[PDB]
Amino acid sequence: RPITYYFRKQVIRGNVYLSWSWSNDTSVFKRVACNSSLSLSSHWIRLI
Amino acid sequence: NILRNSDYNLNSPLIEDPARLMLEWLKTGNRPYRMTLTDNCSRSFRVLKDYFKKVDLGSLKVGGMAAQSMISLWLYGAHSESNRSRRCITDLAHFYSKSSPIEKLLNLTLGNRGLRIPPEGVLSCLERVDYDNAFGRYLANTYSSYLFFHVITLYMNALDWDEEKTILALWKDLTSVDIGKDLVKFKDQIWGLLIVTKDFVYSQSSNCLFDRNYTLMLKDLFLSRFNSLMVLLSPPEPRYSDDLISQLCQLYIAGDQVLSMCGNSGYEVIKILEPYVVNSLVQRAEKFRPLIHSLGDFPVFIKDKVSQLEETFGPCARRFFRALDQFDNIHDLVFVFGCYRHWGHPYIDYRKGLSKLYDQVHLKKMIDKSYQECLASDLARRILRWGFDKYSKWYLDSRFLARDHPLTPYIKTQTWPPKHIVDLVGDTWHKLPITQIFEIPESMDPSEILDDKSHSFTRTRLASWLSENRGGPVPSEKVIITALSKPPVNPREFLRSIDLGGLPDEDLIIGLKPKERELKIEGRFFALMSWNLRLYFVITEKLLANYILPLFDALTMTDNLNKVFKKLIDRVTGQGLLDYSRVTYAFHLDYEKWNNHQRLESTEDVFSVLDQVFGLKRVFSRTHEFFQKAWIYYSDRSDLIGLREDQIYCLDASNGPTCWNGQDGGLEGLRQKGWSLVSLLMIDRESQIRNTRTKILAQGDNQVLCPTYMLSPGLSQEGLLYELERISRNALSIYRAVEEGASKLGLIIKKEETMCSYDFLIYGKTPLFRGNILVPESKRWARVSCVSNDQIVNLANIMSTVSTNALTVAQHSQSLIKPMRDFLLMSVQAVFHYLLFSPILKGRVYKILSAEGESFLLAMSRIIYLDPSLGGISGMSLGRFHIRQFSDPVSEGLSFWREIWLSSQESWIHALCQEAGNPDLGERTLESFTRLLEDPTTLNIRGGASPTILLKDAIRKALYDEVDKVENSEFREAILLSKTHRDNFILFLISVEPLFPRFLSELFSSSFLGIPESIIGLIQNSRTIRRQFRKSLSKTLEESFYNSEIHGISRMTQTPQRVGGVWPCSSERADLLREISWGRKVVGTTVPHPSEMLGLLPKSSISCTCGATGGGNPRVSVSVLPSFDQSFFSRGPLKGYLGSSTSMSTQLFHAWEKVTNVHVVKRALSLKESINWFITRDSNLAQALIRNIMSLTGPDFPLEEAPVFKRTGSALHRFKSARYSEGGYSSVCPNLLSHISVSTDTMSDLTQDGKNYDFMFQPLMLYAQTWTSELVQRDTRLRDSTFHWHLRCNRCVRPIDDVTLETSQIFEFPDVSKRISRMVSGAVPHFQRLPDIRLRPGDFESLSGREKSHHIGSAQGLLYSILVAIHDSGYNDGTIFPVNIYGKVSPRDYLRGLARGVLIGSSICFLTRMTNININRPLELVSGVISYILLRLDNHPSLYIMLREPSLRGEIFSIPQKIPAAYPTTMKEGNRSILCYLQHVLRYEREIITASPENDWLWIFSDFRSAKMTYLSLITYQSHLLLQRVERNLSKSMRDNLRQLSSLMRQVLGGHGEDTLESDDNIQRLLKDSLRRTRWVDQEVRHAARTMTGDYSPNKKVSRKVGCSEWVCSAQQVAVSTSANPAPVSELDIRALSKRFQNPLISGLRVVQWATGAHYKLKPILDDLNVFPSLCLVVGDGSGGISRAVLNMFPDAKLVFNSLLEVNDLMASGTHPLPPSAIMRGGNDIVSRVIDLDSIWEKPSDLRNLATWKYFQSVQKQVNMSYDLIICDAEVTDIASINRITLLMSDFALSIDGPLYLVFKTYGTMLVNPNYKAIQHLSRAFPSVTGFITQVTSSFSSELYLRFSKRGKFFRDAEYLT
Ligand SMILES: [Zn+2]
Ligand SMILES: [Zn+2]
Repeated sequence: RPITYYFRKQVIRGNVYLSWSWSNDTSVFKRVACNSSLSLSSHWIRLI
Repeated sequence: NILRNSDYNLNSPLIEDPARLMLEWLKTGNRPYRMTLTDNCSRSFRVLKDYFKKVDLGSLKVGGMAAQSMISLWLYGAHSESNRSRRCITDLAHFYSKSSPIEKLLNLTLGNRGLRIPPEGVLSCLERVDYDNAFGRYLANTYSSYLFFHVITLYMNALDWDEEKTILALWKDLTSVDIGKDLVKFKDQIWGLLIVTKDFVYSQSSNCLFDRNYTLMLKDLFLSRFNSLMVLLSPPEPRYSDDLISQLCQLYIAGDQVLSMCGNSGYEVIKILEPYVVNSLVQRAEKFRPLIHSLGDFPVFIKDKVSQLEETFGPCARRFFRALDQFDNIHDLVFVFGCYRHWGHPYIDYRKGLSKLYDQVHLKKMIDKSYQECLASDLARRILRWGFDKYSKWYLDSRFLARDHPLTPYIKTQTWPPKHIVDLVGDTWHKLPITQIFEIPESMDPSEILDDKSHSFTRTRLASWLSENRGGPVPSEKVIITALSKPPVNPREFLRSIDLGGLPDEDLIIGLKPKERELKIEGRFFALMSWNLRLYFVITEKLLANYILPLFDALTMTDNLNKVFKKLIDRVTGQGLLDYSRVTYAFHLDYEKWNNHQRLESTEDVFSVLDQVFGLKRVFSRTHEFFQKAWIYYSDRSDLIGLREDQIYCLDASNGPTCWNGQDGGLEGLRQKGWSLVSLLMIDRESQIRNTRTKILAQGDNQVLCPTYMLSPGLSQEGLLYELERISRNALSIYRAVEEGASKLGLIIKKEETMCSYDFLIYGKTPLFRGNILVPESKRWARVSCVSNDQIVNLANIMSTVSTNALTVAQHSQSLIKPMRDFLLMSVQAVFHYLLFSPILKGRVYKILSAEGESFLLAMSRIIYLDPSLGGISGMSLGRFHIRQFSDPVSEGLSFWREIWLSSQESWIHALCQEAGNPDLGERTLESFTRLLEDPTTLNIRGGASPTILLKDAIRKALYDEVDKVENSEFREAILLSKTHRDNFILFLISVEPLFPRFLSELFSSSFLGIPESIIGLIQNSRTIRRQFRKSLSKTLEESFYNSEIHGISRMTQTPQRVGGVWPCSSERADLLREISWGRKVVGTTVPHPSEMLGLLPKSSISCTCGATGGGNPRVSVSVLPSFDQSFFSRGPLKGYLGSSTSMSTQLFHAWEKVTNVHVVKRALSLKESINWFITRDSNLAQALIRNIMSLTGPDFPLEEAPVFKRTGSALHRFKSARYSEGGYSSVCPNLLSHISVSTDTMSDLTQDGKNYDFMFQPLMLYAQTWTSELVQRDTRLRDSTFHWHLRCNRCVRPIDDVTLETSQIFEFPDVSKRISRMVSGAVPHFQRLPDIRLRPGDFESLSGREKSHHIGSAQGLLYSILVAIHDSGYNDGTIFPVNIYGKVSPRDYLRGLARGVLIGSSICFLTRMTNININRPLELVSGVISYILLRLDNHPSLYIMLREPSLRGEIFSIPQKIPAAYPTTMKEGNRSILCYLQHVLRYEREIITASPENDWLWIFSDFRSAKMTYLSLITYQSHLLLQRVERNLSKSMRDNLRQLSSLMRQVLGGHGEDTLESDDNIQRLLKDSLRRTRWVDQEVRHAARTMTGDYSPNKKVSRKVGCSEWVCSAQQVAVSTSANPAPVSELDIRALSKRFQNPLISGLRVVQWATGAHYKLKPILDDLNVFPSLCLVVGDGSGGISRAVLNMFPDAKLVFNSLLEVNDLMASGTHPLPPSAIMRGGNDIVSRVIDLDSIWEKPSDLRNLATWKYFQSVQKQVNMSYDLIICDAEVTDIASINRITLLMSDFALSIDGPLYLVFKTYGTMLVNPNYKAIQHLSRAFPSVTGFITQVTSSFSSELYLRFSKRGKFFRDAEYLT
């Protein structure tokens, strides 16, 4: 599937923090319709 | 009572006032005070009254309206016929047919080169259709009108009645005369009856009157049209249509209609023509990559203006733009581009233009200053970074600075700060008091300043001339005269006076003059300033161009054409690539009055920074203050000045002002460079903050931005469109930012006129379409016979402009055949005109025209082909088309003539060649030896040399006998010194025996005598001569030219010089010809031409029969790529190779000024640099050079103790990179050169025995490039066949046999320091003499290989790291890591030595990068510095060459190394491997180095043994010992010693510090640590290959005692695949199968990688195979891999690699690529059982072509074997390529008879798309099929390895898949 970093945030008593997920819809997202770096995934697999 | 003419072509501006005033005089009255009183105008007025007592006067038209009638008349008669044009073109074609055999030479050289000849015939182009038709009536009328106006202009520019009688004698039935008056009439059926009244012309039918300039305009345009259409006719190839000629006739007639019904006002329409063509070109570009978004509003702008000019001006503009849009091709549109001057030039309205200029300049603004502050802060940051880099020393003064500033510690420690610090001070660098950096010279050479620039007047003489005269235009004074009257320049004192105020109020005048041929009714205005002001501007701009511009790269002002092309190619990579990996936009910015709108408040702080760095203040600033405080006037009208004794008070200032007393602005042609600097800085700021990888190009007005963007190789449609959206977004953002900045500086940018594209670019009327430099031919063929200003119409000059125009066309183009044919045609045309009439000869020739049969043939051949050196003085040989800046034209000519001699059977050509062999030598006395000083590589000839020498000598005579009448004392004494010592010094120079002439020339020009000769060659203007000297010089020069042309025609009609047999080995002839000319043996000049020492016919690597038998035959290899496209849409992947080009022949891509010399003292120092090359130290010539430089200085000069090195192992025609060196000009456009690589490593065989051949390779490369490109484009089948040229002459090749010069004669010089100050006193800055230590000797050739390769490595590393630590340009040159040293060296010791050298280089970089906190962490600093050096070394290309020697590969891959996956092993992976080995050497094995006490001495070599590198090397070694001799943190004493070393390298490395400050402290600081631990050698590294380095060290090691390494495999799976005809289809199978997924788990479990990890998959199939095949054919794979596994399994197996090359531009310059690394990892036995590894690239790799498969069959036949296995592993997602692959593989297997097994890798998804055509297209020889799958395959992938098998002779015509 395409890549969709769904961004959101949270507030704890006082301050805030960020949060990201691959499977959510809170509608502020960064998406890309191409991986183009799977060779790097294979590289990391070979390493591990 | 005599004046010259000096006016033939239209160079002057154009104007209507003279005609108007003459009309007002003709009506009634006396002359109205503004008429340029002369005798000619008086007699003209007399005759004009005597014929204008008629009645037409009163309804007469004038200029600005006169043309109106004329153009109408012309189009009328142009479509009518006559009885005159027939005769003219009949005679012209008769001349051509009489000159037809000439072309035979051309055809013969092309047939010797191996190319076809166009059979139509260039030179008989006027006999196919040129008669009785519309196009031939328009051509003949055009030519006839040109002839008419030529005769008119000759009568006008004649002098005496005798010339006019001569003219009328020639033309009788055309002209008529009325004596008793000067009343000459010229009739014609078109133009009626003109009355050329000496200096005026009148037309009766077209009832008007006008002056000479209009006649020149019309003559020029008719000539342009004629010669353009002529060369357009009969071309070799269908580059153009024939509707180009028809459309161009239509276009010209449309322009005629426009002019005839819209007046001069219609000249805005061509101003719209040009951008219309540009828009059409762009809109024809985007069709190839139409998926990107084109920006801007250029086409909307064009459409709006066309509709405007259609509504106004009538429908004529509509017809014009319609006929313009009629064109469809691209080259036709460019041919329309070039003719924006083929219609005329407009009568300007100076008053209107000056009013607009006044308003545009006085328009005040409200601009910002903080932007300029940030901009100048950026500039100062850049200049200080550069200063620190080159000279490791800041340029501040903490005495004046604050303390709460991070730079007081970053200055107490001489470092550079990081990013966050510079961000903390990002806009405050002005608050730093930057001190002087670039010392200015106390004098300068006159060649850089003096020029015929028409120096203005000053206020005193202006007021006096106004009080005296009653009116008229100003004649301005001249520059050389003012210079000879006043004292010379002392720029230090001048600028100090300006720093003290200075430039008093009197010398602030400027005058305007209207520019020429600019096509604007308002008209441009170029200015002429006063003496002091012009001096200011000139020295300032030269100062910047020398020491500032090199920092910036956009700044294309002081650059030649080759460097322009290099820059364009660098900034266009990403245009027309066929993919989406390189998108480059191009924004052409053209401001609105950039010069005028540039104003004071902008350029204050930038100019202030420049002024601080030169040690001045407010000086540059004062510029606009001068424009505020200065008078400005117009030259062509003086009566309007009414000066009030305080200011101007101009008159008539209601119809439009003319003068004024001040202006806030600037003018064109002034301070282009500083204004370009500020604009460029703005652009760079905006881009760099938005996009960092932008490149810029700027001459000041026509700016170009180029942002590049990279997008991934494999991308999908959605992601691709997303990327392109972001791309357009960023580009639009940058354009908006530029406009914001420009409005922040007052520079308004036109939004609807800035041009944008992505597959187009323009620079200075040079169009670049998809990386291809597209040529306009029309400008250059239009300039035929349009000689330059202040020149004479000689045969030589017109033939020279023809030749150089054609050669610049070739440099802008390809396919040299076309410019050669045009050269022929235009030359014949020009000489036909010149022989029709010769002005300086004052009559017709009658010796050449009357000839017939053969003699006229010999005459033309001698006129055109013979060179100026070989008897003739007019022509040029075709050998100058190969290269332009060749070192010796003699060899070129002789080679050409030899080839034409032995390649023929006719008679007269033999006579011509024999003439060229013995060119009638003359005397051998003085007054001829001087020629060798002005132009060496020439011959003492009976008949004189080029007239430059004659002018120099005549002006020398006039200046010697009139030295007393030059006021200045210095120039007087210099000429006095000249007279005597010139003869005596020439005697001494002849007293030098070996006669190396280049040295003598440079010595003559480097002594004091270069001063007078310099200015004497700077005299080239007739009026300059007439002003300075008297009629004697002018008359003598005219008589000399008369005699010279007489002797010239006599030479061109000499006796045939009866033949004497052909000659061998031309260059030898040239040498002995020089010998018998000047007596003694000559050296240097004799350089061979590649046309002789490379053979004529090249041959492909296939079918050459050389192979490896007969011997180590040398060759020049040419690897062509399969991407070759003869069309203009691809640009190739590559860059090209053109070479260098020195800018000393007026080829700067403009013509404003030149760069002739620099200085005599610097030339003398260059000689001192070249003392030991061919002269011994203790000799007379060394004594002479020292005496010379001590004469041009004081006896208290700190001489440099000239060096103690010896480059005995080197050439002799590589003297200096000043005037001729670095041979190569790349006469052909580099566009096709993007498809080509050219290697010379084969020629390494020449150094089998050494002998110091050392011949230049660049001409070889270039000749091969040119003619192989021509031979490819004439046969498009061999798109991948690597060629190789063999040598033909061995006697050309010259062992240097190094030689020396010496004499017994000594000559004493006179003092020139107490006799000439202000010229020589302070030209060059200090030198900071260093004391030598005698550099204890080496004793080198007593060791073995393993004992010294360590030393060689350490030396190379040390030198490289030094040249990197100080930012020299020689950090990326191949002279450091040569290639004749890896083949014989111990690899382990070599690499460990490299490590040692890199380490001590890190020591010096540590000494530099030393802040106050890094001291307490020095070990990490050392490591990081080593890493920095290794990074720069990764950026070094040519290191990867060492991977050719298998020993080095074994030693470098013995350690674990990341293996690459590309066949064309690039810089990246190779250098990564080398650096991984080096990083493994360090950090594991550092103890082995710096120990083993007989490895510690540091042996330095003598490749760069100058004083600079020397002390730096000793410093590096000392600092390395001091970083060593330490394990814990440092101590303060160590820090003190290190700071002292830093100060010492600061002192030696230029700057503005004290010289050394001691000698005893120096020796005490360097002794016991470096001096007795270096062993210097007097030898270069290369020649070491002779003695011991050449002795190979046999590696007597075997192995490391490891087991048998038993081999392994894994599981598999079989699948069935049957076939039949019908092939029905289901839907669910496609639905579940044709969905490509991707999920890498098992592609990562494939641990091993060689190319992609495929042998894992191809083990089991072959383990199942049961033949043990002898012969595999692997194809499509990248590297090794599958092949390597094949060689593992079957030992008795061999291989045919069909791996694709796909070369990239990251490779080396010439050398050939290297084999795939995977196989070289295998071993010696596995490699030898490969067929041929060092000869793969010579073979093709184009799977889609047939020649590859013919090569396979050829291998099968040459080897006693037959194919058994085939493997195909080409991964492709496309369709057509794999279809072609399968077609040819099927025809191959059908062309095999024996048993066969084939393996095909495929993807199941394509196995159901019916457009695949794989099984139904391949299954035409194989009945047996089985599919195979592996246990290691991508986790979700339809990968199938299908295995076919057959036994022989099966067809199975076609079968689809069931
Ligand atoms: Zn030869
Ligand atoms: Zn060959």
